[PDB]
Amino acid sequence: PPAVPQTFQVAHLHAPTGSGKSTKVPAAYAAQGYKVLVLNPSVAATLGFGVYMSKAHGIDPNIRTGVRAITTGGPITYSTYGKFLADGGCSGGAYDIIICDECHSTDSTSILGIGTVLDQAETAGARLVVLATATPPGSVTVPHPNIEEVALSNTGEIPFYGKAIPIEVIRGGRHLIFCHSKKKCDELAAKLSALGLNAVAYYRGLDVSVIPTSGDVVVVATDALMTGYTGDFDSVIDCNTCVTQTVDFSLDPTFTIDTTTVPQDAVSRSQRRGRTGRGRRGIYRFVTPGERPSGMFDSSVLCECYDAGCAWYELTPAETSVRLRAYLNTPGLPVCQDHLEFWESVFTGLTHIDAHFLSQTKQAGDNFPYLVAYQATVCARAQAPPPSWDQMWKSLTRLKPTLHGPTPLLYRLGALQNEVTLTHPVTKFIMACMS
Amino acid sequence: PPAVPQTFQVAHLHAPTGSGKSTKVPAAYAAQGYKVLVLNPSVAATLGFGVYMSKAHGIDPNIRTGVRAITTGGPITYSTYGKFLADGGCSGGAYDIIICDECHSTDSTSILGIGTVLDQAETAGARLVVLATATPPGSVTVPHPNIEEVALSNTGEIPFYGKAIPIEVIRGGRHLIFCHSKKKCDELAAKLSALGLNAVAYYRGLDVSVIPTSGDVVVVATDALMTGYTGDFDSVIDCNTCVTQTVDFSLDPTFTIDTTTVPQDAVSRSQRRGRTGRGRRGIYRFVTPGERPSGMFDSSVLCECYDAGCAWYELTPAETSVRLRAYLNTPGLPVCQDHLEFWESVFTGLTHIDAHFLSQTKQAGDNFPYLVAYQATVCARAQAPPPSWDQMWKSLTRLKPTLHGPTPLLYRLGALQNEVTLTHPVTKFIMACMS
Repeated sequence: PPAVPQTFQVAHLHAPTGSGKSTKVPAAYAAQGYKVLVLNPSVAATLGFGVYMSKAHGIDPNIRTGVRAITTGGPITYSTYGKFLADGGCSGGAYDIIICDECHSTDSTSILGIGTVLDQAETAGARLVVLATATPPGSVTVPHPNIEEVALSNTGEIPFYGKAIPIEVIRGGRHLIFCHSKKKCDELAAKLSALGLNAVAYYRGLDVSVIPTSGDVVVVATDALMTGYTGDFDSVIDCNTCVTQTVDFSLDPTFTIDTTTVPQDAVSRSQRRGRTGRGRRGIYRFVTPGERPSGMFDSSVLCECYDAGCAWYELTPAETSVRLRAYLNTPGLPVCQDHLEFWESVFTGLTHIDAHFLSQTKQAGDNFPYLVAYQATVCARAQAPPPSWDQMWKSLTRLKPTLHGPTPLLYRLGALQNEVTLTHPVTKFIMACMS
Repeated sequence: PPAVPQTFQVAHLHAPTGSGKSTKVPAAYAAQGYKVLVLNPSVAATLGFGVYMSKAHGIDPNIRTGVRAITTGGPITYSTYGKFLADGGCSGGAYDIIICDECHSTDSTSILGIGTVLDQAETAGARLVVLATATPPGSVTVPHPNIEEVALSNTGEIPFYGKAIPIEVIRGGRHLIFCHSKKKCDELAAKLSALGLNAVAYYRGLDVSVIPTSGDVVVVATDALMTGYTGDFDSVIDCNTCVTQTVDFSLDPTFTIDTTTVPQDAVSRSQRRGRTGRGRRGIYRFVTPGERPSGMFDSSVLCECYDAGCAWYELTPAETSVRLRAYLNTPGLPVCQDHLEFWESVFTGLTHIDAHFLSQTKQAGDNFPYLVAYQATVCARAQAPPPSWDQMWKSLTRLKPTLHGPTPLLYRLGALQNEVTLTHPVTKFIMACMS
């Protein structure tokens, strides 16, 4: 375990999940006289750390999540990145060590949360910052000893993502097919069922009950099937793609943030293939050979950080920018395009949001409550209608009649159905930010 | 992979389960021109090998189990040890290589099946015999990176096998306690439930449904909980014992074969502890520190081999003895006391069994159909009653009224309730065999 410098250092730590990096390492530091803060992306994990420490080691840590903060007075504190951020980052002289667990995490809260530690830790009196992860950036899918990988060809009856699955390969036994969209699943399952196979689609919503615990079955699922479920699969056929939130600078008039099918990750190909080979030999068929390493993320994620600093943490775009610059400036972490100045300038021209609309979108929990609450604000002041009436724009429901005219489009979040103008003063500010 | 000698050799092979030792190794041998026979203890595994080979490699092996034998003409044949034995062992010039998979298996059929290959393989024209296993004899439980081991003390409220479980350690979260007997489970669960915990007993019979997939729960199970079930356990408390079939030369009048609680195995302690530490850090509490290595078996298992040669395979005790002597004479396999001459002599004096009683016990599928069918034979001829009326002695049901007198005890298989004599001519033959 990295030693505490006399001044301040940023160390990396790569160890398996559950091997002690988030419990026993911190317990040893404490035994040394240090006050330790361990940050993690999930509340279940965090809560889980507190259960282990006190029953295996007799240590009752302070546990801080967005629901409650539990303080016992222990020199170790487990917190969520979001709670950490909500708590305003580093508090002078509180900790000597700060372990940023799952530092490879590409969700906005982890990124901003880590950029924050990096930026504020030394000033706060911290002598050591640990970047702990079991999935280092740039990781690739490596060969698996219990699994045979066979490339799908164009030879097969069932067509599948440009390639084809020969029927004999799935008629008989328990197989799992990974489709990128719930509709694809519905389409393939009905196609296989039609052909004579026991085929069931699965995704977010249904219950695992839908999968027979035994008997030949051909599951056609999305990543909604937790890698923990798994029911004796002789093979796994992967489409090798997934849908992700992406930003497009489409100049229509500004940028677009939507969900798009993108080539899969080393972490995705490994997790999907990982459902075979347990207890016996498995088979993995794919459409394309691995290519994308882990640890890369979309600029739209940077947009999410500014939105979150604006909507939840009381940070001006410049403050967010410094926190994020510290992250982008620390090596060994996931990477993205350097779009800081751009997103900063944008959020900067988004003045005078309606705090009632903002308070509304936050509470609903959907993505980009700021950008959503801000398009609504612009819509109301112009008695214009929202881009559409998707539940995304429901903060503007109580006034649909009041609203008429084209929509004054600032940017495109998801799909638009109403007519639109691109002359609003703010649409132009952002257009001017574009590039 | 071991190379085929010009004459004949016995090689060992230690590789993980599913790593290719039972599929890809054989596929390479075949590609070399060899005819390969792969023997395995389970029909599911065997059938499983045939599914993999043909869908991953295009090889349709001959698959032989006790239900049916499927022949395609492939140079690879997967068979069960029992079917192999039923088939009469090695057939001259059939195979060049014979892989005895799961060679560490201590069930009678595996042992006799392997002793048979060893004894007959070279004569049959086989140039190589492979002893493949992923659990080599003498194996010990090694430290686990994701699991913390904490020894139970005498301090705790809940008493447990001479030691004690402190309640705080299991009140809250998901725990699993391994009890050695279904009644122990019933007793502890009711004890914990009484104390205020969500505690459910589990064993052979009930349905896993009885375990809540979520919520604090304290499962008190026996090894009936397949290591595949596992439902997010923060800890595992192991009693460190198990019940096993053992022979006792109790001289009352002869020997006794019963189920008895014996210190656990390295394979048992590893499998039980293995239910924590998945996806996170686990805790394992035990009553005693590991001690018994894998690969040792009871002499009663040798009795089972003679019984099986007598009841199923048409082998005289001397023939069984030579097959078993080959096994006991090959190093790198599980071990037992050298009790060959003893069990041979015994089964040797068991002449003229009633083939109707024998045919009856075989069909029922219980243990020692020969020894059971032989005590019955002795009982009927003496119009005496069976040791008891446990379903064990049901071949003698259709005549309970006809039967009266003390039971003429040859040996004790399980429990006896009827009165008994020890003067029968065969009881004495066996007494004379004793030592």
